[PDB]
Amino acid sequence: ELHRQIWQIANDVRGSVDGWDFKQYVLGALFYRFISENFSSYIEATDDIKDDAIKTKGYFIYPSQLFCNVAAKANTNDRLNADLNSIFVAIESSAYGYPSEADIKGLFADFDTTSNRLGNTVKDKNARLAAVLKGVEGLKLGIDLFGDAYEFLISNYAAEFFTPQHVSKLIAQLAMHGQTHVNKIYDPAAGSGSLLLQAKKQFDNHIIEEGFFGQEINHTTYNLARMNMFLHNINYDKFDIKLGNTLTEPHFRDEKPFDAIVSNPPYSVKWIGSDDPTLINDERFAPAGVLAPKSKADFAFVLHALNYLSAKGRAAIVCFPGIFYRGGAEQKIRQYLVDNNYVETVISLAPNLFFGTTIAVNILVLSKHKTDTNVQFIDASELFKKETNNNILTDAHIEQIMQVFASKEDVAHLAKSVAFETVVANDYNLSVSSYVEAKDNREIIDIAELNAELKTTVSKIDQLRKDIDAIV
Amino acid sequence: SVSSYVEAKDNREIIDIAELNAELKTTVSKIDQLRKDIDAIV
Amino acid sequence: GVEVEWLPLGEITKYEQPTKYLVKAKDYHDTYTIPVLTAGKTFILGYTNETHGIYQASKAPVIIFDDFTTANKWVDFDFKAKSSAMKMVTSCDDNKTLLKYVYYWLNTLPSEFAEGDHKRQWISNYSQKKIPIPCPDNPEKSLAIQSEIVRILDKFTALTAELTAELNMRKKQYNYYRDQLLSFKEGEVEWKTLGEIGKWYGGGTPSKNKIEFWENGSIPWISPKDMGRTLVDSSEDYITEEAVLHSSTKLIPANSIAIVVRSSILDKVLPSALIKVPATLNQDMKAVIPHENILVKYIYHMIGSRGSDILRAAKKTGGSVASIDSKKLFSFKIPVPNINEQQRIVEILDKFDTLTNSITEGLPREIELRQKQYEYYRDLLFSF
Amino acid sequence: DMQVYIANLGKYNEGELVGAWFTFPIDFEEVKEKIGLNDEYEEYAIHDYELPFTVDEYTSIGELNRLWEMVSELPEELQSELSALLTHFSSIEELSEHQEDIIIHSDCDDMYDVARYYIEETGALGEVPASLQNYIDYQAYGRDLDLSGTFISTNHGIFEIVY
Repeated sequence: ELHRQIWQIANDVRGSVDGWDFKQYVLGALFYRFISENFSSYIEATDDIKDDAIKTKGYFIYPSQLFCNVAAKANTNDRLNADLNSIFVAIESSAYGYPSEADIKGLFADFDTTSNRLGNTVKDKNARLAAVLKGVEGLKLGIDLFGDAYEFLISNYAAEFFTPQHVSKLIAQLAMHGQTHVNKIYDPAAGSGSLLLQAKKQFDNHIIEEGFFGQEINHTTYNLARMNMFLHNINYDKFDIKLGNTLTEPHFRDEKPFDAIVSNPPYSVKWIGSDDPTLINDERFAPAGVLAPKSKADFAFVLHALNYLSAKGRAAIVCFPGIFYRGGAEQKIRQYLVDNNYVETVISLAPNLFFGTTIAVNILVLSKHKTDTNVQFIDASELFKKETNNNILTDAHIEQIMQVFASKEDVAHLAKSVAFETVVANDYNLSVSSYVEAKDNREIIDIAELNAELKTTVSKIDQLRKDIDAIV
Repeated sequence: SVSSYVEAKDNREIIDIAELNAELKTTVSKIDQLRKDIDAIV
Repeated sequence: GVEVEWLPLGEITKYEQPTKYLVKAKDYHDTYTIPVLTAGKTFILGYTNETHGIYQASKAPVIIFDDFTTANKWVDFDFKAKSSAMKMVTSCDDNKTLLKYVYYWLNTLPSEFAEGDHKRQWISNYSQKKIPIPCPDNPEKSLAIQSEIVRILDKFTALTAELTAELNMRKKQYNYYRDQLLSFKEGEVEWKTLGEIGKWYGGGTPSKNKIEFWENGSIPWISPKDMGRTLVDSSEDYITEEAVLHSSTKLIPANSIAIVVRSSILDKVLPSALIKVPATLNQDMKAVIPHENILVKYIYHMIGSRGSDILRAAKKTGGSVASIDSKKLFSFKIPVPNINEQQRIVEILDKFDTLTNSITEGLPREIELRQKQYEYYRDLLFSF
Repeated sequence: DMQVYIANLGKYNEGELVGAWFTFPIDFEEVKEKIGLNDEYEEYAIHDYELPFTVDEYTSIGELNRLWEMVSELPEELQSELSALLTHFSSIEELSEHQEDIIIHSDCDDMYDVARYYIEETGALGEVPASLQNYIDYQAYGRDLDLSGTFISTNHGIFEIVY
């Protein structure tokens, strides 16, 4: 109802062009809006929405450490947005240098790659700034996901991974259990880490320890995902995200052997080996024996995931369901995963419950916290896989999924644990057990027989009188 | 252009073929029904 | 029925793939001979059998449709192609198998074999194991005692095929007979223009956010997906009796008829049902009550009878989901006789299509009961 | 086509460089009369090859004829695209396991054609109404098959490694 209003504003600001350049508008304006809320509220103690040279950067170096900027003492959202026909042109690419560089300290570069100083026209440009940032200046509350429009501007084509929040809630409540520990938290191959937002801004007063060292390919996606959490007070003083490819650069390799991680491995994650560098003889693919091929290198990531692992803290990943064990090219891989219980449990899901897949995935939960027994504790449905307007708090199931994941709850029409030797007795079910007993009816011979007999005997005289009436 | 839109794919057939097929398949059905009644072995 | 063993599936089976088919043609006209049999039904029409390597010659193999479905089963009856997904199944040992036996024996387990869900090939599943086989009565008396029941079940499958056949024959015959007879009526029957017989209605759309006016009550809310049936007194949806405060609908008596104006016509014949309770409906469709000059069954079947032409009457009125107007749905002269002449001929008409059509006292219902008893007796039988 | 420059380990620095090209089948005594000997037996210095695959620097000549017989065993369109097919696999007997499991598409040339083939002419869904005729997202269907199926884009067509 309020998000209906915010939703309609999100619809209408899309007129008349898409959020590739409106990325810059929304992020810069909402960023300095957050500054004029928070940073200026630090220096309210009642004076200025129209902020002026009252910052005292000698003493305002503390948010230049903590908010990692003195952004614009003289170049505010009020001190840049007034008129038509001024001097000069250039206010959106280069020379807001003192917040963009901001080397002292904890700088986290490529921080302000949206709008600094240039610049195309005189005040078509700067009056575009004036009028549009003034029409955005008054977009009031009507604050946790106050960039819901930004959660829809990144979802503009999404109405490939753009964080389905029900799946994200499922991973975060399935990060449970065995979680009040250190560190909190690691994420490899993150992307749009708002799954980390409902994983930690939900757990903010619960436990908050360490930075979220995601790693994605697309640099604009990287930067928007970095500032995305920071939009709604998730601190980026030191809690940050690294850039690169995750196998050529699995930094930090030293810090540390992690305990609790999550991820969504996407597609477009394949790579060619096998291996030409010394990743042929690395710490993770020499335990694999055979190595990740040119296309199905998704299976490298779990090999990466055990590389960053401890026994107590458990790790939730997902893969699209091209894993039964994928032949002898991956069997020993699977066998390595059932050399011990390196993999602990698996969970299936329902198609779609995503953005247009329409396939399920396979959740793989990995800890070296063994019983030992093979786990097939899966449930396809339900998992009411329609939309996000029914069963919105719980799915009536996240407590039930939580209980099955808790301790070995072996409920029919749902799969249960099998023997550790059963998966090597069988040819590595993933997952065929159990899929119990749908649509098996049985009726009475007399009831199905006499009723048919009666309705036929109706039909015979109907046929005869029809032939009577078939006469002209 | 509702005018004219003239009347494609209109077909009709003759009575006697249909009704003779009708009566012969009913006889086949009836002998199969009494045969099924024989097959009703409990 | 003593010496019965499970046997592996691909044991006696010569399973194979289709060979190099060049079936990628553009026209398959009936002057050509061999069926280009694909998934779904077992018949797209003829093709040239000469110099295309079509197999066609064992007079009883079977197949598996589909890749990713594994449920569509057909006996390769006479002389058939290898059209593009026909993964071929016959036997190695042709002394025991009698594979209409195993054509049945697939669907003896529909609970693990005949369920097509995702994009997965199932070579191990149909290849390996198992099937209860009366081996070691192999081959001699096993095929003999199973020949008894396979004669019975082939007559039951024949029953299914012929009842569908005579259903189609009866429907086609009677639909010819509807308008061969009962047309051109003389004389002289009044050429009453449409809708003038009684004040037909429009409907009215509620608010679905009115939770009181959407869940409770017992007025059957009628949708065009509730339509397509015949004589729907009450629909599936049970909208509120107080919903008439905020629905703008029309209250109907027990002798109303319904009509749609969206989403399926402009292409086909219009659905119609006899609505018989006080029920309500939106602007997606309309309703007719007649008035006193009539018979409401005669009005109903005057709609259904002239359906092939009252589709044409107000035909396009937009190429959208939006379809046939009210205008020339009000503006066509139909023969409407006097009240002494409706009841006899519409009684014969009602009598015939309540012989044929849905559901109880209906041939397809009978077909479905025989389908149920067929599958039940197959379960009953191969419990040896 | 498929010929090797193999001689000799005697004068290891490619001294006594003899023996130009050897098409298959290749014999010990044939190459031995081609080269003489290096006073002992240290020969078949693999240094150059016209082969459609990857061979090793010390592969014995019987193994070379074995590889060639496996090549000649395979159909020629697969012999043309051994380089692409061996990317998924690792050896040839491995390829000879699933040599029945290759779907060939000269007819289909991109993923769009694969989707249109498996939908339209295969009839994987049956009804194509004229109201629904355009309205089959071949692009997303090809994306989903690319997620599921192992596909290889080649010159002569598209090869689907189905299991």
